[PDB]
Amino acid sequence: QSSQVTKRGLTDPERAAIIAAAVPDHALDTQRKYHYFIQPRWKRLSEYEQLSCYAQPNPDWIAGGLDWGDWTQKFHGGRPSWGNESTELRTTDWYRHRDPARRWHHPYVKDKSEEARYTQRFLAAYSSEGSIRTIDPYWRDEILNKYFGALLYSEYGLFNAHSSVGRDCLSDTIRQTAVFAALDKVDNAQMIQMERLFIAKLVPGFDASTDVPKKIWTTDPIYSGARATVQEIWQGVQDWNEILWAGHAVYDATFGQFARREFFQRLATVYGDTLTPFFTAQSQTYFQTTRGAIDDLFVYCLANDSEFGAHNRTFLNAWTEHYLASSVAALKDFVGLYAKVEKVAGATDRAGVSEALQRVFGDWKIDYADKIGFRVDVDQKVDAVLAGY
Amino acid sequence: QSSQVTKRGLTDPERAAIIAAAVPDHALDTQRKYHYFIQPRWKRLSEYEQLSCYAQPNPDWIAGGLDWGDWTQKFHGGRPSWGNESTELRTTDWYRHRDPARRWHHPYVKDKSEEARYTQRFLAAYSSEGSIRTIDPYWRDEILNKYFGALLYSEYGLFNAHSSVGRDCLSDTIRQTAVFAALDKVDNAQMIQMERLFIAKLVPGFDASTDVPKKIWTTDPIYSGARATVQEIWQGVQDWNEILWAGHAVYDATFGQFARREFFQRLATVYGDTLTPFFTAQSQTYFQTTRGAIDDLFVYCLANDSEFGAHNRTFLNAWTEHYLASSVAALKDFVGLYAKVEKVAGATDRAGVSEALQRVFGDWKIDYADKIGFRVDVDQKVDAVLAGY
Amino acid sequence: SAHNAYNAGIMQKTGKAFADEFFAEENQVVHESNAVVLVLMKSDEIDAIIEDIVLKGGKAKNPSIVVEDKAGFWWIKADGAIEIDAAEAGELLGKPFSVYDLLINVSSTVGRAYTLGTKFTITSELMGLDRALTDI
Amino acid sequence: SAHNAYNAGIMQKTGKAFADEFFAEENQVVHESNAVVLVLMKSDEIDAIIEDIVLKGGKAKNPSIVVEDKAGFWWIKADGAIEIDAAEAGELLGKPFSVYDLLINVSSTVGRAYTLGTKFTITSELMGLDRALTDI
Amino acid sequence: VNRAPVGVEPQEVHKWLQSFNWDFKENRTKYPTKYHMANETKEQFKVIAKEYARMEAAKDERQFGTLLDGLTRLGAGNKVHPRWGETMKVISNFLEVGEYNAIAASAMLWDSATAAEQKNGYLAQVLDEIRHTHQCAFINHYYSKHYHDPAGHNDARRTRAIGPLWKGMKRVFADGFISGDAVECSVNLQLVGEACFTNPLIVAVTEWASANGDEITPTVFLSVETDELRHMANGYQTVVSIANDPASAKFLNTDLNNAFWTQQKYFTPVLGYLFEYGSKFKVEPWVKTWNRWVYEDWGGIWIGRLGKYGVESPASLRDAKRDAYWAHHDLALAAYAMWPLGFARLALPDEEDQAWFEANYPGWADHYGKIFNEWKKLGYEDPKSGFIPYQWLLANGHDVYIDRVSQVPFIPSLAKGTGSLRVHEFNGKKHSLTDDWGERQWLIEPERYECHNVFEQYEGRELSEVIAEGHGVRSDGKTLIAQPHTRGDNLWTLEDIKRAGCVFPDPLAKF
Amino acid sequence: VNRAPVGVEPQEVHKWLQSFNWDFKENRTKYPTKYHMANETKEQFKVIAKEYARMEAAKDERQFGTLLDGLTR
Amino acid sequence: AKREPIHDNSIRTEWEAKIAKLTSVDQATKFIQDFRLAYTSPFRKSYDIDVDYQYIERKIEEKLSVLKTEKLPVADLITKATTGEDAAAVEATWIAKIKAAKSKYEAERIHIEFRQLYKPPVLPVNVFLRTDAALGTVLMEIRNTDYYGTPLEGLRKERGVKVLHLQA
Ligand SMILES: [Fe+2]
Ligand SMILES: [Fe+2]
Repeated sequence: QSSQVTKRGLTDPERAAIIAAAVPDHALDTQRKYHYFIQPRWKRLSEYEQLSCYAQPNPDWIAGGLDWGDWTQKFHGGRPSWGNESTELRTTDWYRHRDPARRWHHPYVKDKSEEARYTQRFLAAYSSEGSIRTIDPYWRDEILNKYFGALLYSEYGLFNAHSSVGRDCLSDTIRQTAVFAALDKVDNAQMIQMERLFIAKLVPGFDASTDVPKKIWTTDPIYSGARATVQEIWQGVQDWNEILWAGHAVYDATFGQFARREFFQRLATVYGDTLTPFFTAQSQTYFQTTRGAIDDLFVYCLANDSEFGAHNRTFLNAWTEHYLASSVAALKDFVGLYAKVEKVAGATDRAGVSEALQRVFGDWKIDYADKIGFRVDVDQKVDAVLAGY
Repeated sequence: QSSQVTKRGLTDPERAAIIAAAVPDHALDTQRKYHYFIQPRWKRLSEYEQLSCYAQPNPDWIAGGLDWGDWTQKFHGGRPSWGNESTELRTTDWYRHRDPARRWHHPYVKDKSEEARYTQRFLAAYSSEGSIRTIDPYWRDEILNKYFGALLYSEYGLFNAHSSVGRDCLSDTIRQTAVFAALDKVDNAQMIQMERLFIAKLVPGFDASTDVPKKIWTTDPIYSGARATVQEIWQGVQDWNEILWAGHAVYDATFGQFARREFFQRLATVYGDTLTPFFTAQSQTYFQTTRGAIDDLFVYCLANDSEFGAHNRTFLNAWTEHYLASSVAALKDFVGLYAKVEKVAGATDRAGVSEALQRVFGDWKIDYADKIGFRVDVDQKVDAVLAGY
Repeated sequence: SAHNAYNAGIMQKTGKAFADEFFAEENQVVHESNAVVLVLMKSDEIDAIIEDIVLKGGKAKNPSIVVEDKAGFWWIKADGAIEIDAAEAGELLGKPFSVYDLLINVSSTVGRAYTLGTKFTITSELMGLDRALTDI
Repeated sequence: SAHNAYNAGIMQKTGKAFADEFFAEENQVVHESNAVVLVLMKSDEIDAIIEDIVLKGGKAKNPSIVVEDKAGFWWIKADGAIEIDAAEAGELLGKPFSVYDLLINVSSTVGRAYTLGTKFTITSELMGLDRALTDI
Repeated sequence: VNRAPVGVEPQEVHKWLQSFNWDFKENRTKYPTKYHMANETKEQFKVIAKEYARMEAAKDERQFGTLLDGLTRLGAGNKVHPRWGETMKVISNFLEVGEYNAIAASAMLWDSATAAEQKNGYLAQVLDEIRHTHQCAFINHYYSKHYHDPAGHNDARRTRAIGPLWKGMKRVFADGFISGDAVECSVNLQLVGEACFTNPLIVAVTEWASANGDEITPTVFLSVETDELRHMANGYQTVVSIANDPASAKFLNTDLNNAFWTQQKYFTPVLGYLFEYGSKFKVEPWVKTWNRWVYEDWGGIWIGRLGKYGVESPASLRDAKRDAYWAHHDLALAAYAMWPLGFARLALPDEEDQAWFEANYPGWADHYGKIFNEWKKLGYEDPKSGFIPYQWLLANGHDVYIDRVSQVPFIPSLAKGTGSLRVHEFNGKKHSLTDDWGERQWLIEPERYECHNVFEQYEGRELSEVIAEGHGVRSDGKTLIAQPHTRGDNLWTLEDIKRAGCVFPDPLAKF
Repeated sequence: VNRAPVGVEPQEVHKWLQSFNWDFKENRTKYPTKYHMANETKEQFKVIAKEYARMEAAKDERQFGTLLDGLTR
Repeated sequence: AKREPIHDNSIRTEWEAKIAKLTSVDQATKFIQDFRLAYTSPFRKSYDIDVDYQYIERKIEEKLSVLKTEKLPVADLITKATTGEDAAAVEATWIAKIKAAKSKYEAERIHIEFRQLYKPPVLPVNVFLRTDAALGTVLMEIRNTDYYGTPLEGLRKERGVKVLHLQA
């Protein structure tokens, strides 16, 4: 070949001998813990913290940064590469957030790869089982195909809300939490479309095209409030803390949990749907993993920052009242769907829908509202959405 | 240290130089395909076939073997290490079986490890979701805890039936199929007990001990025929082909499929059980993977062996009539369970149970019976089990 | 042929002879090239693909291909395009092998590269401008 | 101390001196030993456990421990028992580490070895005969 | 029902991605841009979330197997030539910031695109750059555990802040990725940064690593670039998506030439310096590596082929070629002269290094080699010499200036590379600029370029106090991380530095 | 209901293994032997099927990484 | 000059003393606008605290933001600048000014001054970022038109630098 075949210093006898003579017989320092100076959240430093913390090169005028001086190149007009103007919230140290699941990139894709491959094995077996035969065909073709299909656009919109978050946020552990949350949302949307494409291979004449779902998401009054909220969270604001709080802690925790768990997953287990719970098992696992990290960032840290907690709760309570109102409206439009399903006692009658709403709002009060000092009357919100039943 | 620190031939300059001088400048043969002489089942040799085939050192007096002579050491009395006396079936080549999923050890544990880790993530999220709250507590404490719990003993008994199969069978690909099938059965039993232990952490006073399930399996008439069949397949015979055929292709394909899919999985999706379908998703995936391999061994190969197919179908039809009778009896005892559940139209009424039986026996006729020339009247078997409704 | 060698043309010169041509006036603007460069990370799967796909059937249908050994990776340069069918690689390796598995050890592309079906293509064509991208 | 070295006792002799003791009459029956031998496969996780667990806290509580470098593996011999807590190893490594993860690179045991909780124990005791095995 | 076994393959889902977006009045990027990305753009790699994870996890398992099992058992971590093990402190941590900032840049492009498929291409890149951040960190993490000098491998996220080379890295691979028109950032990041410069920085470097005993870096870096090639497709897709925009004809070649000069200004001298001076065994002259990868292959296959669509050969190319021949030797003078401010140990070129430099860069011995050999005689390596070459430069009129735009140092009295000093006063502040392309950038856009340089921050302070305050010491608190030799004895301490009495001047005070 | 995150660890399942067997007259080995293995014997390694696979797959990934990636290169 | 240490010095300490004495939203708004006009951008009045002004500015922002949440009604936090003006009105005003600009030198000065006067916490974050983005789009279009047209000698005169040295 035209170029030299390079000899390896590890195995070539001549180069290995030269390298051995140059390596000292002793270590030149004894501190072998990578970025030993990171303050650990837990008993000892974790690999997650070692590989993540202080990758972002913030100067000392962004709270917590170790560097100094102005950025080397800014936007036309002077917008800094990163800056305090990106959010209303304040803190003594932006690096303080920890994902309780301690996900750096490798455990995250390791876990999702398990779900990727197992899903395909499950579908091949489900097709061989002929288990589709017991699914109520009205639930299948009317509610599942059309209205579950339309929910993918709520997940997709929440996914896209993170684009500006991924650019604007101010530390490395926060950036990882946000991007992993974003991929899980777009994963949810693709998984819903995967279920529909799967049913299309088993049931002839089942139309898995997105045309009807997109039409319903954009023009069916059942999704009118949901779409309005998602369009506002995504494209109406750029405060990156507002987007994460509004998207995950208010909208997805109320409307999103009701739609995924209380309607589609729960009622699948009254109309004999053995396929849909396999997919909602994933979206609900993704919701709980994301919540752990959202909780740490906002509830554990920012709402209790030694200097700015009360300051921060002021904005969080304001955001919450505005977006909870949008989400209550969204649920009021959505519960109209119950008019299209078979009345089952304790499930799709007024008492069952009221108990489901009491679960979503009662959980939300314990998980989020009580912890930031937000005062909410669960009963009053349940009554407000039942108005649309 | 007391002993020499051995220098590595790969990296020590002196040893690497000596090794380099002794290695020829050219290959001494060009055939680099490992066990190139194996006849491929598919377009080209697979790694599965390369690593598996002819590991068993059979002589030429066991059909297909490449070796010669008597074994070096036999049982007291003269029983050969492996021999033709182990089964009634005959073939021109015992090495002809291929698992259509091409599982050697690594893909098998790779896949089950994905299911292992995802299960624990799903349980942690399910507990956080509070999704137990919507499960009918009678289904939970009476049918689930007691009668699903007792089914673990059917799976455990089928697992143990493979011990003599694992010792006695006559080729490597067959041995791998049988042992993987066995671990999946004991996995099923441990997974059922895992579900019960899980519910015990969420519902105080839920007793996850095996005492009641074991009592019901051993003495409740609902399981009397099932237990009798499993005890016979496991400990009543030693023909290793009879055990695999009776266990997987007759008993588990009829009683087992009805119990797992048509009763516990299907009715979980009418009584609001969102947890059990996660576990039956695994057992049913394991059943379909095992069936692919059982089908190849018995339906594709042995029932059509160029010299012994009709000979083999004679034994397979005899086995089938005897064990199908035991399985029909087992289902007749089992359908008594329907007297203990809420009557739901098309599910637990006489019409729904009859349609479920028509699925299990109709599938079985297509998957197995038609392919070995076994003549069965589906309607007559459905009527026979309905007798116990 | 040898116009695609790593050390082609100016690269063979040393010392002042190299400098003179490196600073020649005609070499102060880019020169459009119809080549593509493909870098493959060394591994068991890749070394088999190199010897039994790229250097046999590949070079038979594109004689311009040059493969050079750069210790940790294979450096490949050809006129026009290089194509690798993951389905053919799977048959060669005896194990499942999608186009996404092939990408485990495809390390660099100087050219327009894309995936369609089981096939990985790196081409000098301006995909999306001169020729549209398609679905399955 | 040095009675647990790989080359202890007869192993130091060579030639005829070795033969004479190898064939001595008292060495034609086994001699009961209170030792255990543990073999650890070399890896990133194991090398940290060796230096920061076995050779610090371990040898502090059992001074009989001898560790020898056998190129691909660590050879360990001690009086009585050796114990490794997977939970302590996880804290050292900064990543999840169960007793089953520790076993990824535990390669051999001459002794009675068992798992209980997060702990791996290799002991000269006759477990199941002199001392019963337990559950969590 | 049909009971044949079926699944759903990734490309079956991907075909429906484009229809996931929907129209509303507010559906527009939030970031300032002169361009409008066409809504019908398609992506070259059909990747969905589940398949993304399956593909990346398989790469990881093989990489971590090699590292944690095989290479650790072989003791590979301490079989690296000391010059190269030191160089990897800089390469992997400096590259880390490029990986990190590329997360944010790709998210800004995901925001800027309107086609769901183009958003998806950028989104996959967002996730890849997180992967690469942790991969670069893992290299230094592994070296910290297994190599004979963990200092600097173990704390560069704070010790990099001491020295001047880090400022220039922040311009090309941090601020340049995220601060500006989304499209100007895209060309800095993807079409130049990734399609052009990550080939020498990430691929070609692995041969240098292997030559010097390092099999850790090839294991990781070659996996890093498997993702990067999908990023090269992202940048090309950017061009496709604005190709029918009339703004492209007005603006693209201006943003492209600015981005090309920006990237080459730092990487052309810095990579050549790290490759040739940070190695013992050399693979080939840096200027040949640059010729092959940058000028001929990138220039011909990417830029040359885009001429059909209005892309011009960059106006600054002729200046870039002069840098490729001489500027890394220029930088070496500054890097060796200011060694105490770094976080790696350096070695002067030895007799056989010098013969190699002169043979491949005739004239090197009479300019650079003569200086290096004088410094050696003055006691460059010896802590009891009281000698630090930065004062030697000042005492002989060879002042060092920092380019206000690029942050690259410049020694006009010695440089053979491209450039010339311009000193302007504006509104009571003096500024040093070093080339025609950067001066225009600063004159037209002064509020983009206000970066404090090391002389402005450290003016009048003594060297050892700056190093102590920055934690540029080993765990004994006294011995410097940086050293002017790679030997195991006679390491410099804070007091050896203080004995030289080096105080930072204001280089522009004389003007 | 309590909504703390919980799973079920391998040794929690293993503790119930001994009770999976049950008594019937035919429950005896099929193979000739002079000995009778006591019914109360316990095992030193508490392994269940799912954890068996997780543990062995992790060994495999590292081994095949070393072989197919590093040592081949 | 002899610089003090980087992160902890007498300049930063003295300014933190001044900042602590702000007690009202109106007083803090004037303080921060004056500070930003005096010490930020290339058109600042003084480079005296060049290496410290960015940290000091952070501390003024922190004081103003807390005073806002302590003393203003919630709706004001969302819709009004701390100058008392309507946030939406500020946005419309400054976009109109830059779209009426005739040179790059007039446009550049409008954008820089908008940031000096209304950078958060003066203006609400969402309104500010949106306005800053619109202004930057205009500034870039003008500046990047015929970017290489004027030779360096011309641009030096247009910018207004005192050339202190040109290497020959
Ligand atoms: Fe990257
Ligand atoms: Fe990249």
